[PDB]
Amino acid sequence: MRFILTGVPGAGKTTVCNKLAEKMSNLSVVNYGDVIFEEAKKLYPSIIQVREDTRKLPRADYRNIQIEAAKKIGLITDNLIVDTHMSLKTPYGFYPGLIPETINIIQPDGIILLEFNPRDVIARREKDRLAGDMESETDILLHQQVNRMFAVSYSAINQCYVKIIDLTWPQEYEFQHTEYAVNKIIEMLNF
Amino acid sequence: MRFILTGVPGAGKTTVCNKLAEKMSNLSVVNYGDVIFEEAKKLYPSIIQVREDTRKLPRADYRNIQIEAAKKIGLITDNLIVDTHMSLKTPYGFYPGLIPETINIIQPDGIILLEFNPRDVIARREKDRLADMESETDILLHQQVNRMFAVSYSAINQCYVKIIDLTWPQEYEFQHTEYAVNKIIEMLNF
Amino acid sequence: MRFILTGVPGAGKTTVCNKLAEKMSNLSVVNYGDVIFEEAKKLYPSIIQVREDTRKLPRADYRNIQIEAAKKIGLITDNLIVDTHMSLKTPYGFYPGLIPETINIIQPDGIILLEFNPRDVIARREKDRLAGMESETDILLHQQVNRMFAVSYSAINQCYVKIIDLTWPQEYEFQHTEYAVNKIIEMLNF
Ligand SMILES: [Cl-]
Ligand SMILES: [Cl-]
Repeated sequence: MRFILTGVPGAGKTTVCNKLAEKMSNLSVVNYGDVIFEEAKKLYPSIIQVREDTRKLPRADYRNIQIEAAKKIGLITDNLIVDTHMSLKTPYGFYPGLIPETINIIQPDGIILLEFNPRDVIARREKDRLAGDMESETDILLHQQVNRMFAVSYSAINQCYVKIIDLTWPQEYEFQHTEYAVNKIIEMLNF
Repeated sequence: MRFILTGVPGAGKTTVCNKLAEKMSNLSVVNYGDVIFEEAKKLYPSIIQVREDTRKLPRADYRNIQIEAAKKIGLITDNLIVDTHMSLKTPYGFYPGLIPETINIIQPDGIILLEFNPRDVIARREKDRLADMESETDILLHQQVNRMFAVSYSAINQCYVKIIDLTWPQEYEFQHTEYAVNKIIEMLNF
Repeated sequence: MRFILTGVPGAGKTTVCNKLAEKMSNLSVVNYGDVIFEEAKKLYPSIIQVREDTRKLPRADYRNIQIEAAKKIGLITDNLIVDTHMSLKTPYGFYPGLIPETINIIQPDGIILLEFNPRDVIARREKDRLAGMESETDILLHQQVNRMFAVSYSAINQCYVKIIDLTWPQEYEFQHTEYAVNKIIEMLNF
């Protein structure tokens, strides 16, 4: 099965993706931004050295590279988990990480939204910052509801599932959010 | 005029449909799930005996059946009211009840959402059971999701979105149903 | 750059536009409705005299005029700010202000939503009425729907969505308008 996994940045989605790769066999865990970076270096070796360079390209070339990455993802395997972002916040507002072509190509069975509590997100982002912009509770609640609207739109267009995993409850022990999300996702795949 | 009527399950949408079919003339009402069941028995008698059997079909066959059902619905009359669901909850998440083909075929003038209070929905669902047990948060989510789905379908197909508020407390039983029927009629005979 | 500016009616969206047109160089601010009205009197003088007369035209004629106006707007300038409405309320429900052709023609970089507090909007509308009546909940709904419409357009046409918050209390009159103008300018000169 194929699921696009998303959440607000730095909340622990990458932790879940890396931890999913160990526990599931014949499951592909892949980060969309990374494939975009690789194909951008391949097609524009001259310009692209750091992964921030994808910002600078012309939007037509960047969209072409997004399509190429969607193709590379499209044939990988049977079980896929695509780690990307419904939307990223910029000075000009929110911008979608996916283009319609990406979904048409990957043909995902579903979209998964990891919804955390804003306090946990702030504390986790500061924890990771200390280990190596500071948004407010309201900024993050917004970001999450907007991710929700984006996924529902993508579902209405491509007829795929919308699965909202709740991780807003208080942690009884550190890393319980990650474990619960991993277990729900696994439970979901092997149904 | 043509309106797709939706709400969360077991909330009283079917009652409103029955009462509209009674009070309204020159308007024919239909249940999408029932037509899907009929065409599934028609095209696949081997498998389809109960209306839950549609689950077992390959998704390609089920989509073909939805297409055929939409064709008959679109032809059925001039004024329509189609009882369907914006989205249904499954172990894999929410899934839209409509596919784009259904809307392109029926070309509804609008979509109508009956939005209830979760407490009313819980009490009504248990009342009907006596004649899964979701929580207030589950139901608020489901309805907000119905909202997003309807607005998306509107942006794509350039159609109306009418949200009927029934979250206020009932002064007498069956006032929600009455108010909804009256608003829908008022809207139709404009 | 091209931004479609939206908000609920009579909340001060037009004031933000007028003050921006005053403050920004090489910036043209234009109202979609006004171009629609002008081309409607030009092309259909018989029916169109007051700007409400746009109501009476056939929806085909109204759409053709919308296309002609969107053509004119995209043609009209370099730096643009288009004053419109994500959605308008009608007896049949909410209906979107933009058509797909409008966006394809204008190719806006983004959408901007001025989101107010319902009390501020109501009080501002009564202020404007007295100078020459929805409920708080009606307006919260209208705005959540505006939001959903903008997000849908965003997914379909890959444009920005900027939500400017004006629901805090005004410490002095015209602070909402001033803050919005400043945020938008800061955004433009990035
Ligand atoms: Cl019902
Ligand atoms: Cl205004």
